Amino acid sequence: MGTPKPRILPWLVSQLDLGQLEGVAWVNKSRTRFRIPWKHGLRQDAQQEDFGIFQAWAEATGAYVPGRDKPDLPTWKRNFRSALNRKEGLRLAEDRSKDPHDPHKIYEFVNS
Amino acid sequence: TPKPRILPWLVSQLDLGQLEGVAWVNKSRTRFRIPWKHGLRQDAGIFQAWAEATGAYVPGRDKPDLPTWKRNFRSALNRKEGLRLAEDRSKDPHDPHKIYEFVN
Amino acid sequence: PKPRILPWLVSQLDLGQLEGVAWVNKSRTRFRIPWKHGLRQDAQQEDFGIFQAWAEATGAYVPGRDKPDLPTWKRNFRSALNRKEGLRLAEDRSKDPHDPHKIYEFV
Amino acid sequence: KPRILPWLVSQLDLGQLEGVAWVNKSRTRFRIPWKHGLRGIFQAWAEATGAYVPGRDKPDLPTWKRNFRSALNRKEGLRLAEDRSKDPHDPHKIYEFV
DNA sequence: CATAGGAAAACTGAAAGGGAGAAGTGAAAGTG
DNA sequence: CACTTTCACTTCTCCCTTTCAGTTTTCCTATG
Repeated sequence: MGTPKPRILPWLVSQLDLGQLEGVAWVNKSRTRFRIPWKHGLRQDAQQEDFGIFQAWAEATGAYVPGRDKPDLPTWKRNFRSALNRKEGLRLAEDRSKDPHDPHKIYEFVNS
Repeated sequence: TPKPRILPWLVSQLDLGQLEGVAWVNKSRTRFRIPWKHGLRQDAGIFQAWAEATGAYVPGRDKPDLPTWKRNFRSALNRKEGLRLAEDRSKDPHDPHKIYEFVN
Repeated sequence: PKPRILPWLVSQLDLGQLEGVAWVNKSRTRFRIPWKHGLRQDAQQEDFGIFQAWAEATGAYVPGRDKPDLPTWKRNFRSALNRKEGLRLAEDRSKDPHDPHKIYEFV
Repeated sequence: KPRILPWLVSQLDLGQLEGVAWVNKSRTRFRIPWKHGLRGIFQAWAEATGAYVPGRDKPDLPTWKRNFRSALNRKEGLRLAEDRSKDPHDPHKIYEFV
């Protein structure tokens, strides 16, 4: 099925409802707020799949093909943040990215 | 009954005021505005009504086609001596419209 | 009706009235266009020279009727060249610190 | 929002920051005092950008020094010409516009 | 212990930059 | 006539990405 580029919010809601990425989850019964893992790239404990969502999105649009392009976790993170930053209907609700243990951010759908 | 002519039909729809944003724009009623929102806009007239008046569109029978309604309306108006396009505000993000004037 | 952008361009290159808008070969088929990034702290009106000249040619921009919108000028100049048979972008140096420009060729 | 280098030439030409000076004639070389403060042009910068508002914020002179050294670090056409931050007497560093 | 200092590189918001491609246009052929 | 469609273009909206110009974090060693 000749897919059009998915749009970031519809796509991401998928990822939330389906729960297949570790630490990317709805955080409440009403499915209104959600968490995103958000570890800093200079951290020594950091890997690839630390930040799956950023990579996942770079791949959902065709921007990064594993093995064709050089991996660039900084660029993925910044594209994702950037895309969501433009979205009426969405806000950054809680920045816990400097946490030494479960660094993440919480976002919240806001009804128009 | 026969086909309406665009100019008297147009005048009649401006008079009746049943179409939102379609209105005389001065006191002497020789200038007027037509809503002119660009079709690629999510939030997306008289264009349709003229398609309905002329038999070019029947709801049910036809697939809607705002682009062709707008194009036909515009080209029909371009031809008319005695009517000029006075102002193009079709890009404005709040009330995209154009302003015509009956002249002679 | 709107001018076509490619004949207007040759005309503009020949007149040679815009800084860094030039033929860069003898046969006049290769030309350069300045392309500095708007966000650069040394940017102004004539950093968008052919872009404005083009918005004025098509009547989009009337200095005094309209407010400058250089991203839109640049947007529409680039869009008008965007997939044009007969022109290709030979070289993107819009990123150069020194003289950001792009090189285009007639094909 | 002020740009660091135009801003810095403007602090140097104005000469009203203790120990921050043109050290040259062609005005292309300059000093900035660099004491290991462990018991100001760095705060000047932090206030100029809104990073620090005295009263709203906890004073943080190491961060201010950090942000200021890191900004200058990124500018092409500025060079650290002499590091005398480890001189016992007048701890300072010398930069040079190139 | 404690904090301050460094360079390198990751990070950030705001705004410019980009591309795809549907829809926009006037002039003039076409339609009955 | 009296519009409607075709042709040969340009440009606009959607919907993100990337640059700009610093700013922070990391992971350390030095200093107090």
